[PDB]
Amino acid sequence: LKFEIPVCTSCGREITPREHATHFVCPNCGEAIIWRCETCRLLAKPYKCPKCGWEGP
Amino acid sequence: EYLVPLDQYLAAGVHIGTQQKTKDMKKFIYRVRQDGLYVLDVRKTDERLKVAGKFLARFDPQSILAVSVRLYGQKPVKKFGEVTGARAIPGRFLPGTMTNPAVKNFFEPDVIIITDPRADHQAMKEAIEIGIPIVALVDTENLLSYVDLAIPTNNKGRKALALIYWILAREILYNRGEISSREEFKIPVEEFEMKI
Amino acid sequence: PGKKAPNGEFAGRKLKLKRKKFRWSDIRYKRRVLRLKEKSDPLEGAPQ
Amino acid sequence: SQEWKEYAKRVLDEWQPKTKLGMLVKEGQITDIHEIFRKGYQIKEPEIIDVLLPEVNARENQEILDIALTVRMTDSGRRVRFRVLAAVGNRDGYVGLGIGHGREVGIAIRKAINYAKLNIIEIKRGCGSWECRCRRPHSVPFTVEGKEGSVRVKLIPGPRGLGLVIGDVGKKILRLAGIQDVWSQTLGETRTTVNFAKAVFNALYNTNKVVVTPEMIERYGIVVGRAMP
Amino acid sequence: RNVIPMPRSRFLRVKCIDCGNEQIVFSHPATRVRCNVCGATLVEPTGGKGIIRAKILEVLE
Amino acid sequence: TLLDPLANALSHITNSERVGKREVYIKPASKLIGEVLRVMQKYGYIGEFEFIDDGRAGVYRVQLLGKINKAGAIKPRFPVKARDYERWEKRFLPAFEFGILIVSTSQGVMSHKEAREKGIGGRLIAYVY
Amino acid sequence: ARMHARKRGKSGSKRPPRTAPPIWLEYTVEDIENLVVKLRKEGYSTAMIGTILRDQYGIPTVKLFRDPDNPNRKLTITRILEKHGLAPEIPEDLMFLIKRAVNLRKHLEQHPKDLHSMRGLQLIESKIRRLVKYYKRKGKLPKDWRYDPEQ
Amino acid sequence: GDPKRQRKKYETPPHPWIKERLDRERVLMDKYELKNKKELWKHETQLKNFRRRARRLLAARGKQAEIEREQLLARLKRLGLLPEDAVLD
RNA sequence: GAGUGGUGGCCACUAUUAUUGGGCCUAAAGCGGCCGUAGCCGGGCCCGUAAGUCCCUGGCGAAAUCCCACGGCUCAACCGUGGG
RNA sequence: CCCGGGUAGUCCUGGCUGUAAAGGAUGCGGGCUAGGUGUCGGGCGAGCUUCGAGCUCGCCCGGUGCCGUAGGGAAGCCGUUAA
Ligand SMILES: [Mg+2]
Ligand SMILES: [Mg+2]
Ligand SMILES: [Mg+2]
Ligand SMILES: [Mg+2]
Ligand SMILES: [Mg+2]
Ligand SMILES: [Mg+2]
Ligand SMILES: [Mg+2]
Ligand SMILES: [Mg+2]
Ligand SMILES: [Mg+2]
Ligand SMILES: [Mg+2]
Ligand SMILES: [Mg+2]
Ligand SMILES: [Mg+2]
Ligand SMILES: [Mg+2]
Ligand SMILES: [Mg+2]
Ligand SMILES: [Mg+2]
Ligand SMILES: [Mg+2]
Ligand SMILES: [Zn+2]
Ligand SMILES: [Zn+2]
Ligand SMILES: [Zn+2]
Ligand SMILES: [Zn+2]
Repeated sequence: LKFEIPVCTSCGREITPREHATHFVCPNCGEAIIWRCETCRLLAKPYKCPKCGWEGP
Repeated sequence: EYLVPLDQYLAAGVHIGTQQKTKDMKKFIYRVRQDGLYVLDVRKTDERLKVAGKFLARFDPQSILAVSVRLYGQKPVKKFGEVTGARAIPGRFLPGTMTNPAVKNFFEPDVIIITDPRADHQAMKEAIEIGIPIVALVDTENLLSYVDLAIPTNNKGRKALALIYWILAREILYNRGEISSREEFKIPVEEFEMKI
Repeated sequence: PGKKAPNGEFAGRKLKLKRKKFRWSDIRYKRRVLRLKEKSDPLEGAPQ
Repeated sequence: SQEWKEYAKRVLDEWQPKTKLGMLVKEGQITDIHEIFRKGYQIKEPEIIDVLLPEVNARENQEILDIALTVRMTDSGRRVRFRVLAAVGNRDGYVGLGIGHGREVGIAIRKAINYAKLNIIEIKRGCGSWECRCRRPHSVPFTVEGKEGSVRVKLIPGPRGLGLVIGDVGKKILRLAGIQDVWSQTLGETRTTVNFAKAVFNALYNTNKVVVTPEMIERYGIVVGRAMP
Repeated sequence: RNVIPMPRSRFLRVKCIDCGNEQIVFSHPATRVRCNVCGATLVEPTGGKGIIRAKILEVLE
Repeated sequence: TLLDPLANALSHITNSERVGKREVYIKPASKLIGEVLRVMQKYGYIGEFEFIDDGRAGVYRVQLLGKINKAGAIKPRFPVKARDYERWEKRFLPAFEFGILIVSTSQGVMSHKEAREKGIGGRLIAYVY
Repeated sequence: ARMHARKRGKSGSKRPPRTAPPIWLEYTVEDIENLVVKLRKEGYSTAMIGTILRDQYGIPTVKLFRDPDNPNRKLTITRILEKHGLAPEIPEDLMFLIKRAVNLRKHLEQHPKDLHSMRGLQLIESKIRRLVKYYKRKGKLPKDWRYDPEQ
Repeated sequence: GDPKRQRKKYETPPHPWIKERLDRERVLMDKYELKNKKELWKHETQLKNFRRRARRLLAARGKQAEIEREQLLARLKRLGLLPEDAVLD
């Protein structure tokens, strides 16, 4: 079996091997994992939790 | 309802902004006064403080880093690190602290707290390179670039910084279960602020 | 300088004219067509 | 392969990690090479690659791309310095490129090999040529481009058994990554070896920036990292 | 949002002070607006919005 | 002055998708742009789109999903025969079935795959991949 | 941009999208036609009649009523004037440009050294020639009609 | 125009002095006991032609293409170069 | 390798002629500035036509030369029968 | 080259000549692609006022500067006044 590639929560694109991305548990509920790619972090794009709906950087 | 009464917020000067604004900060701006000075919304600050208190309680206590170059913020971060057990670096941030393993005080945290993105630019720049979440206190002048969780407040006043760090420490202690109620935290706010 | 011109579908004549016009700036092409070497060669095009 | 297993075992026991990722590798919480990518970690200890990809120390998996000597002028004469450009790979899915400086050639070679390990990346391979549709990872899955300095490089999929239709620097770099057939086009000054190598490296890296659908993975036989028979 | 252009001017229903007549006038006139009955001046033109010398009854849609 | 409404729409889309916009507005609308948008949506490159009526030629509102590498118009609109699609694919596309060419035929606007299935030619007007 | 000065002014009208006349408008089609004829007989330009109708009578553009005789098209001021025989013989903008050119020429007779004003005359005559070509193409002017300043 | 001129049936290397190619060809020449390089090159050209026919027919369609495809396969397996159940790839 | 070198010519090298596919701030290169004739490029909707354009099908574009399979000279070069 | 004098010319009227590092060393029209901060003209809103065609703040359009994100470039650098 192969492995899965992480996907940005905001834009839905894949994470390249050596970019300045980040990931962390949801601040509000702590049940889901948020991924942010370098471009989304640079431009301050908002993100939304898939479980509780809390949103925003 | 609120962590503290709004009168205390207004007395500490949390809502006072600066003469300049930024496009991405307008989600927090309440209004602009006749002298060209911008005002922050305090309810947003309370909600973000509650969320940040919930978020920071899940990390290992000694893997948290708080920094403050500004003079008025050095005492609050020191007291905050003393109370919660997190590491604190007041004053100049030595370059290479997080990227140079040969430095004597090399250290890699899991999450960082930035008092002011403009003043603490070196620490933020090094934090970007190691891929950790960033929590910052932002004023009407700052940009939200590379900020993963934002807390809108005045980050230049003395009483404002003291109150913010006092509230955050109490929230972390309450969320991780070391105090059974909000009232048990018997430490005066005046103990966090720089004197004279 | 804008986009290279002409690009129109019915602009073939002008495009061909332009290419022919600027080909004379190539020194190799000019000497071959005008036969400049044959005019001054003491050997008259022979190899020996 | 048998030599490198025991080599990695020997390296692992006597190594004292200094960073967080090194600690994760030492304690056995990370056991595969693919788990250190795509999450923003910083890589500062060469022993990580030695433990996870031991075969990059084989003599056939290393290449000295170029050696040059450069001069600094002083009132007491000329000070000479060596610049070495080198590359490493596992001939399956991972490749790294590095530059080292030194007062003598051996030091520069050692440092250049050391920096190549820290710049290691993983790529995607497949078959996307119009006249060869075999679903086997012997070429690039689609056309890609890279650039550095004045050099522009475009890589085009090729049929199986064609060979590497590219300059020698590109030949070595592509061979170290596990690619057998390709077509190419270039612009600019290819005689500047450093820029040529960097452009080829960037073109290889840009295979991860092309959006794809699940059907395409089946259609072109796209493989990420090791082929894994 | 603002894709459809929407005017900033309005039509107004006003009453003449002298005659008592009611009219409908434009809020950004380019001429002098006078009552259709008595001829008294109702709106004075300016660079932008006009000056109203009558009594405003209603701002029409 | 304005010369080609279709080229502006595609250039606008590809400019917007590179900075992570979630929706765009195409200012001069036309039937041809609607057909191109329908074809693009059929293959999953865009989301839903709608027509907004002003007193002028109308506007299109389009939702983006971040699934486009590049989109452009083809000028001039070369005629192409029913068995000559491969060289244009090599000219515009990166792999042997990567993306679509958009063709206007006497049976409507369609991708070149459907046109090749029907065995007809037409005029090339755009490429998306 | 501007035809000659290459500036990028944007000022203009912003007409909302609507089809039917508003509810609060009470004039009928015949009243509007009578008003237009009266204003024309007072000696106003076509552009001025609409301005007066908008400002004083509270009538937004008359292009909100269908033509009673031709249902396929909407109503305009020029069509209303044509229905009564009061329409201009020469299109109005051409007439205005010609009138501006005549006045400027007699200024340049007493000021032969005013070279900066002469370029304005040249630009005006360029506009006039563009317009006369367009109107000849559409049949609004006789084919033999010519512009001669010496007239 | 010009009448037909008979052409060589083999191709020479693009560069005469490449170390890797020289080593590989020397190994082959020693193993199979050929007289000169051109003989070897002759066989190489044969191989290339086969491949160039396979590449052209993969990207083709129609009635003549199928005939030529089956003819190529039959010829190749008549020489003993392919098994009886091989495909174009 | 029974061949192997010298001199001249054409193509490639060359994206140093650029439709595919080049350039013009500081390296070769934006007319000192503007107006305008031919040419080229030209906004949105509805109806008609069928010149361009696409598809199907009749009559043509000699043979030799090119590609493929099979057959005859020992195999080949060469030649014949078919398909392009 | 510095100092004391000095003809043509520099000035006006009517013509001719058509040249400059005539340089933003950057041809012109259209669509699109983060922000921040000065200044000139017009318009809108709010607050002051000695009631001034006055003062301060905010927003829209058009000019004129600086710092800068993505992208571009051999680099210097350019960056919604695009290179
Ligand atoms: Mg010295
Ligand atoms: Mg570069
Ligand atoms: Mg002959
Ligand atoms: Mg040469
Ligand atoms: Mg060149
Ligand atoms: Mg010029
Ligand atoms: Mg010039
Ligand atoms: Mg049109
Ligand atoms: Mg026809
Ligand atoms: Mg024949
Ligand atoms: Mg025989
Ligand atoms: Mg035979
Ligand atoms: Mg024969
Ligand atoms: Mg000058
Ligand atoms: Mg401006
Ligand atoms: Mg800049
Ligand atoms: Zn993203
Ligand atoms: Zn949540
Ligand atoms: Zn293949
Ligand atoms: Zn009255």
